[PDB]
Amino acid sequence: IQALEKSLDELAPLMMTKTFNTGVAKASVIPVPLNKRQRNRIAWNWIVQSANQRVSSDFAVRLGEELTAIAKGTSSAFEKRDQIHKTAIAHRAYIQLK
Amino acid sequence: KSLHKFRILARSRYDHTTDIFKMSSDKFEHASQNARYLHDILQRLLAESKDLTEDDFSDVPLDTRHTIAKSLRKKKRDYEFPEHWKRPEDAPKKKFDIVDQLLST
Amino acid sequence: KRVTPGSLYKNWTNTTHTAQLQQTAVPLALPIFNFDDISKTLNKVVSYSNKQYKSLHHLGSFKKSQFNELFQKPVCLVREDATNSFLKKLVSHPVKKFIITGEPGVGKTVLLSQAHAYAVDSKQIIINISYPELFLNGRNDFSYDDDLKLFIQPMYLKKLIRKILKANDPALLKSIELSKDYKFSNANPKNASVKPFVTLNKTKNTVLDLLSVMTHPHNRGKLMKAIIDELSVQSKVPIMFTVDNFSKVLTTAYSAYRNTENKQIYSLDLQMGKLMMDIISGETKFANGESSTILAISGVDRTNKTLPVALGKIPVDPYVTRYHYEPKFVELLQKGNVTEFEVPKLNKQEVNELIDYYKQSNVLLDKDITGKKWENLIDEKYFLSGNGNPRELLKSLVLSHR
Amino acid sequence: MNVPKARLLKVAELSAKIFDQNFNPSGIRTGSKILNERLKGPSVASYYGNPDILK
Amino acid sequence: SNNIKIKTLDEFGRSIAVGKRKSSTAKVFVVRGTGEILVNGRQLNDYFLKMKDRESIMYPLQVIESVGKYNIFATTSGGGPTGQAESIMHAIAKALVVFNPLLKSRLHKAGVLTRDYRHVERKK
Amino acid sequence: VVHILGKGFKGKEVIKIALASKFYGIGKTTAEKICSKLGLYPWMRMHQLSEPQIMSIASELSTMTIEGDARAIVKDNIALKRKIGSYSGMRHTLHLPVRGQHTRNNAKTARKLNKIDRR
Amino acid sequence: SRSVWKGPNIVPLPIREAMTKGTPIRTNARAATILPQFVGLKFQIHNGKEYVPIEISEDMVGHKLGEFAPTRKRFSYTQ
Amino acid sequence: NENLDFYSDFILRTGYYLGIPLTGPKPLPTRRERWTVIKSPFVHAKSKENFERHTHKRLIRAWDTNPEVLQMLIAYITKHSMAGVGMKCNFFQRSEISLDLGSTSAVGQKVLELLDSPDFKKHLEK
RNA sequence: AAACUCCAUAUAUAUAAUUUUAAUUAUAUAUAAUUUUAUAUUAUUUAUUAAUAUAAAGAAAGGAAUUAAGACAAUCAUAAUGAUCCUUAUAAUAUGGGUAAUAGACGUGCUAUAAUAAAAUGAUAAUAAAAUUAUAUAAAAUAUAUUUAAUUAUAUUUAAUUAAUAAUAUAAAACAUUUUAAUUUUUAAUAUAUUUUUUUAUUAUAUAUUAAUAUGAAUUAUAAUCUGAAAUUCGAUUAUAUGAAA
Ligand SMILES: Nc1ncnc2c1ncn2[C@@H]1O[C@H](COP(=O)(O)OP(=O)(O)OP(=O)(O)O)[C@@H](O)[C@H]1O
Ligand SMILES: [K+]
Ligand SMILES: [K+]
Ligand SMILES: [K+]
Ligand SMILES: [K+]
Ligand SMILES: [K+]
Ligand SMILES: [K+]
Ligand SMILES: [K+]
Ligand SMILES: [K+]
Ligand SMILES: [Mg+2]
Ligand SMILES: [Mg+2]
Ligand SMILES: [Mg+2]
Ligand SMILES: [Mg+2]
Ligand SMILES: [Mg+2]
Ligand SMILES: [Mg+2]
Ligand SMILES: [Mg+2]
Ligand SMILES: [Mg+2]
Ligand SMILES: [Mg+2]
Ligand SMILES: [Mg+2]
Ligand SMILES: [Mg+2]
Repeated sequence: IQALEKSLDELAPLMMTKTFNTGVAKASVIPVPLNKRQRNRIAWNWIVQSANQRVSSDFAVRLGEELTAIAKGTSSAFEKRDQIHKTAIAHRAYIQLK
Repeated sequence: KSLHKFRILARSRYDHTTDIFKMSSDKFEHASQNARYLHDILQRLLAESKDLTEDDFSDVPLDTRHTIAKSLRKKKRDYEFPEHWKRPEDAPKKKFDIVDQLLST
Repeated sequence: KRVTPGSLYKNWTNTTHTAQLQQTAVPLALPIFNFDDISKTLNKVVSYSNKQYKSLHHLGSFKKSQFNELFQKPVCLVREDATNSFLKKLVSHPVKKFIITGEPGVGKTVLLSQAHAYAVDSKQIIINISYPELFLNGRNDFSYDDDLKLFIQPMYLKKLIRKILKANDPALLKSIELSKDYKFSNANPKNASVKPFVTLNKTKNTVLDLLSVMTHPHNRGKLMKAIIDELSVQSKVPIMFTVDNFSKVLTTAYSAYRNTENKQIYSLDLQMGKLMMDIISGETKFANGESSTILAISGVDRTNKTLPVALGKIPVDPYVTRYHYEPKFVELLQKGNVTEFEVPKLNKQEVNELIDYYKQSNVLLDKDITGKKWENLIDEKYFLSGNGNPRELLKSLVLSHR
Repeated sequence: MNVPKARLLKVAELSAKIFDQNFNPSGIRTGSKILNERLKGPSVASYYGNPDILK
Repeated sequence: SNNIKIKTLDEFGRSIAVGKRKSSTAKVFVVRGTGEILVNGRQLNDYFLKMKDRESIMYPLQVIESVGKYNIFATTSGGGPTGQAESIMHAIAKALVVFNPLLKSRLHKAGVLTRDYRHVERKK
Repeated sequence: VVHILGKGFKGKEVIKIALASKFYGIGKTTAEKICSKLGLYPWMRMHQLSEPQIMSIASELSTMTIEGDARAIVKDNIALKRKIGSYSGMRHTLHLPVRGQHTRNNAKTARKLNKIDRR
Repeated sequence: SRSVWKGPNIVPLPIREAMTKGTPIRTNARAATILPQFVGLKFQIHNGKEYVPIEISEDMVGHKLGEFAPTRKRFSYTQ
Repeated sequence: NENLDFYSDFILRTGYYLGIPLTGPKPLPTRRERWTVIKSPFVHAKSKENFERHTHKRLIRAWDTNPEVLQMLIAYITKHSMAGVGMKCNFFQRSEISLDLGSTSAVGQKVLELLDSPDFKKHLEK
């Protein structure tokens, strides 16, 4: 359980850029903060997608293997997190702050 | 022996659990007619049960399958509080009330 | 291929059983199981001896879904009300025919494994039928033997005979000299084309030689009848015949096999069924007076009126359909004077001992060790396990992440 | 189930006789159901009410 | 005047309370004991197969840290496993207040003394 | 690959299931009787069969109405309907449902398989 | 499909005259079951509008008269 | 329920003076009948009016009374019954096993007549 | 309008000789909340304040119905009134047919396209609610399909109950075990093991194949059954065989 919570806290992105249809002109890509429940959903879906690429017929076995690899450092979903954080760093000025 | 033959011949009309033999008839148009009909059948069943000269049906065991089917359709709450769990020493003890003790004299 | 040499490809129950996940377990030093010194191990968690582990693995005493992979090797709590009580009756009772009962997961298989451990220590020959479903499900070959008038199952018999040879001490088997001469057809791929038959002369060859005879599948039923007869006539070594999941036999009167008329074959028309019920009923008498027959039921099998009636727990109801009451099995069980030993549930002190061992094995979650008082944990786990069920106790500790 | 069928048939026949029931051991279709179905004519023919009303 | 009479243990030291959840009902008998529980005369692991249902029943006793101090004889009818398990949970909490009325506030704060009102609603 | 009467079977295939899958006119119940008659145990697979046993299956299969013979019986019963001029025969000729199904919608399979020379 | 144990759906028809005179039997009893006696006789079977002339063969016994007098015209679209 | 309860109370008063031990009125489970009437829209708007009918039930039991007195009770309460109340009475009479003097269908008759008519006798001839 | 009122929920009293038993219930009456209080913080119209959090008390958390106008729609095959037209026919009855036709198109459903999911089995019988039964609900048993039996379908027979009583009716999923094509991830033969319902080694275990299997169940052949006077156009069910699209 502690391993699961640590993996979810390291894999989930802190922020995510969202397109807001503000104005008749082009929508704005503004970074938005994420709560812990929203962060866990993003990380869990990544884990499930990674798990379903494994060979076992049983979802529990594939999920177990995926969670073990993430607890040992190896995961392909850390790239997804880095790409979500790169976009947000680029659009840091687009934030409103009021 | 005659009681066993009576219960065998009643078939689904006998409930071993309750020991009740119940038969109803509404074949005729008047209740009096139907009452006699059931009475006559009772005498016939008793006469056959008390005539053990040819067959007594002692080898044949009582069949309760009809009663079992009925029991499965009613909920059975057959569990009671364990006796070794009772703690009579924890029950509230009546207190002494002088007023009630004095109002009785 | 999609499957690599080390990929976990099976389902969860088979992966836990077969994936060798105990390798990472921490080695603990526990006392060893010895009934002759039970006073020093009573109410304590013990491991088996090296001689006992080898025999019990070949007998199939340890099964899947027993959380054995949590520990370096399977362990057992020596209990006073279950282990010590049963083993004392086994040493004292004159009949020595028992059937182990109890609620699902109460520890009936573990008790049988402790009886196998006792037999290994006490120089006995153990014949175990771990999974009777293997000879009743119709998933191995069958053939009719005219001389035996029974349906023999060569594939199953080959596995069973090897288990009797690899699980029992060779010295004990060699001590039993043969009482009759036997001739079988030779299937040894070395001299089969040179020697048509292999002869086993009496007083010269032993039951160890008989258990190593390589014969053709059609003559393997006659080899199983010789082995049993030789072990039932000798009086030197006690024979412990055991059958786990015996409830499957009682509730599956007709196997999946069909004869040439597309009629399902009665289980007593199979040699395995006939042999099993001959030892239980008393037809096959063993000369040695310490020979026993320990049967155990399993909660994975359906229940019906057969076993309760055979044990005297309920009256005989003649109008029960044969699918829920087999009068022939009741007669056989009552002819053998089989007695019931119900495995009791664990008490709170026994739960404390098991949870104290689990803490030392590092199998307990951090929510049950940090911020929780030891007495609270024992009370909670005794309540969540149904007041003693060993299997529900383990699940509440290692398989309840809510 | 162990009770011989002959014995159970003797009980059925005698029981049927006492209770004035039709004993058809063979199972041939006899039409007895038709002879026992209740007559629904009176109820059906009163659907629209009593015709002898004051007018 | 008021309509409330102080609740007290019966002649055998048992606290009797009723609980309801969905369509299920539960009548529990709580007495001082060693943590033995019976549901409709059957073992807890037999009647309730889901460990989450078992944990729901134990929660009120876990709040007052008295899991090993009482014997519970629970009788339940109606609804399904979840309704019955939580109806037993509600009834144990209401029966525990007689043994120590000072713990009612802690039971209320944990949420075990509140009758769950949710039931199947005919679509409107 | 095991070949019985021309049909090819993968080694792992269960005999009772394979026979009812590749042979026209043989279903689950019929396949089990053939295996029971030949002494094949319920879950025996094709690769286990010997050549004497493969010939025994072909013998028992050749004493049954299967493949062309069975298909001819269906084609001849359908032809008889057309010959007598029955309503059902016309439906078979028109490639329309023959069992009372509505045709305002659906009826695609009947328009695909219903024919006097039914496969 | 009428249960075989009930027997054929026998209807009142003038078969004697058609067997001694050879006259066609005009009928609206489309449910009638073609009995083995009918073989060889000529029937005029109503289809809702007209009476279709049909002679009974031995391959028609067991069927019903209505089966040989179609009641609808073949469909066609104004392509 | 209103007339049902009022009339039930009157029965208890009548029985008392007649010397009949009576218990009740015991309330039995109310039966609910329901009917839904789709209205003209049937557009999934307020397009289904609901209706219901409740049958209220009460059981009054009589004990240790002679048949004649029991009939007087039923006669009196029948004479002074209330609107919209129905009454079913089950009488239980304990009797001896053997009594003195005790306590063909239309279809069958017509079948015999039909099987004797010439349209049937003309075939039964063997 | 709202209040009010009813329902639900909690509680109290009454009723039941607790075998019409579910008293863990039934249904009459009454009570309860449109909750209440202290404290800190942030705002305020700063006071006897809102938004907040904290603490305390409480079972308390959800619904229902509800005015009159105004503007507009529907034939109502869901009731009328008049006018208008038919009056040997545009009225009435019977037999049969049609409303079920089939190129294309559209709406709404059902079953599927496999492994977080399908199939078997689970008898001292895991666990419901709401209804129905005098123009009836049909138990158990026996017989046949059909095999030891069970299961499913029908027949034979018609127990009890016109009902808090008996019947429809042992709820199902759940849960456990077993099985499951694609998948050489399998199976088998030997040997091997301190994984034995299993491991390992060596041999064979087909190719075909972007693909339809032990998925799927359309279509169709034959036989039998159910309701009815009658099942042809044009009904339902079962068995054997067929096994499409996806
Ligand atoms: N004495 C014991 N010491 C340690 N563990 C035990 C003991 N008895 C039982 N267990 C554990 O309890 C669980 C169930 O044990 P076991 O398989 O023997 O039960 P069972 O009653 O035979 O089960 P089933 O009814 O499924 O056949 C296993 O995890 C087992 O290790
Ligand atoms: K086929
Ligand atoms: K049509
Ligand atoms: K359509
Ligand atoms: K009661
Ligand atoms: K029509
Ligand atoms: K599936
Ligand atoms: K039910
Ligand atoms: K038809
Ligand atoms: Mg009757
Ligand atoms: Mg039944
Ligand atoms: Mg009932
Ligand atoms: Mg076991
Ligand atoms: Mg229409
Ligand atoms: Mg039940
Ligand atoms: Mg029946
Ligand atoms: Mg069940
Ligand atoms: Mg199921
Ligand atoms: Mg395709
Ligand atoms: Mg299929």
